[PDB]
Amino acid sequence: SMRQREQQLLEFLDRLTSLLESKGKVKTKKLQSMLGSLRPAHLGPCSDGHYQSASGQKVTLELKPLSTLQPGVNSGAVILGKVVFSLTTEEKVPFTFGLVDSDGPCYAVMVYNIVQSWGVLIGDSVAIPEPNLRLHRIQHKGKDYSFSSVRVETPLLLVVNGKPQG
Ligand SMILES: [Cl-]
Repeated sequence: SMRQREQQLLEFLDRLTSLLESKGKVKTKKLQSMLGSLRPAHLGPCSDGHYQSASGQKVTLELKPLSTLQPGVNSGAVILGKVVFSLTTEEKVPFTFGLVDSDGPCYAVMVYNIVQSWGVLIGDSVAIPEPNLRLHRIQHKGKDYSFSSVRVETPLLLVVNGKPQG
């Protein structure tokens, strides 16, 4: 049997893994036009060369594909993608969305600590400085999930359509 918290969490992972595989059921033509609309300018101030690192220092960031992210904190990198779906759990944590930055696979992004109003729309550009990639391998209650997520500490770190969120 399952209790309520675990049941809705497994439901969420079911939906998330399905949405990642279908890229939010967004049609190929729409995906290509979304991807075509990505601009270097959408990095916003991450581009600047005077981006203030979370550990204190002023560092320069390099745009890299999602597919090249390594587990853990990807120091000195930034990623830039298009939103193809969003969802959350019954507990409204985390705020989760899928990004594509290429013709290859979609990546989940999980955003924590949303205090004020926040969200993103399908078709938005999102830049994530120094992304923290987690490689989930979950086996629980006869279910099995294997997917990556980028853990975002606060929305304030993100750049959306080239506008810093903080
Ligand atoms: Cl949502």
